[PDB]
Amino acid sequence: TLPPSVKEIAISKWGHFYINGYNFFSTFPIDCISFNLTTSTSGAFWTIAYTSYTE
Amino acid sequence: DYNIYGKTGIGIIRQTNSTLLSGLYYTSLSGDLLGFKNVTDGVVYSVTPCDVSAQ
Ligand SMILES: *[C@@H]1O[C@H](CO)[C@@H](O[C@@H]2O[C@H](CO)[C@@H](O)[C@H](O)[C@H]2NC(C)=O)[C@H](O)[C@H]1NC(C)=O
Ligand SMILES: *[C@@H]1O[C@H](CO)[C@@H](O[C@@H]2O[C@H](CO)[C@@H](O)[C@H](O)[C@H]2NC(C)=O)[C@H](O)[C@H]1NC(C)=O
Ligand SMILES: CCCCCC/C=C\CCCCCCCC(=O)O
Ligand SMILES: *[C@@H]1O[C@H](CO)[C@@H](O)[C@H](O)[C@H]1NC(C)=O
Repeated sequence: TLPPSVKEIAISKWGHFYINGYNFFSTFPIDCISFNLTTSTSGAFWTIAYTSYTE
Repeated sequence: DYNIYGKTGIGIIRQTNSTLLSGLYYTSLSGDLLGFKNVTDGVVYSVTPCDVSAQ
């Protein structure tokens, strides 16, 4: 079930899903990701970040 | 005797009011399980030893 306190969903190109920082499931390596989302209770702005690993 | 998310031990498990926004379970510096989160409602439970050192 969806817990009431999800605040970030991170998807890696190798198929790993992180919810709130913890890897809960891994699929096969992903080539492309289609999404279509909308929300109204996310204050004023919510962000989608494309990120690369760094130390 | 608990087996929680693969970590096993002997202890007393209690429900806390604390709100930790990240992670599934927490360990000490020695690697002992200290707390874990219920994935349905987000409640955090603490784990304590059944017996302690005395003088
Ligand atoms: C997600 O919701 C939380 C609240 O549940 C938002 O954080 C609050 O933002 C308001 C508006 O700036 C502040 O007054 C509160 O103090 C914040 N609560 C905190 C920090 O606990 C948060 O902005 C929302 N996130 C998104 C992306 O919309
Ligand atoms: C995690 O939390 C859920 C939600 O509170 C717990 O499921 C509840 O269990 C009680 C006792 O059987 C039922 O009365 C409730 O109706 C359940 N709520 C649900 C299903 O939403 C669940 O037991 C908790 N998990 C653990 C391991 O304690
Ligand atoms: C892609 C839509 C959302 C994915 C749904 C996944 C299903 C269950 C969520 C399990 C992770 C729960 C983490 C607890 C988060 C928290 O309460 O802080
Ligand atoms: C924790 O929750 C219980 C039950 O609501 C309450 O009686 C207790 O005072 C709370 N403890 C703290 C430190 O808030």
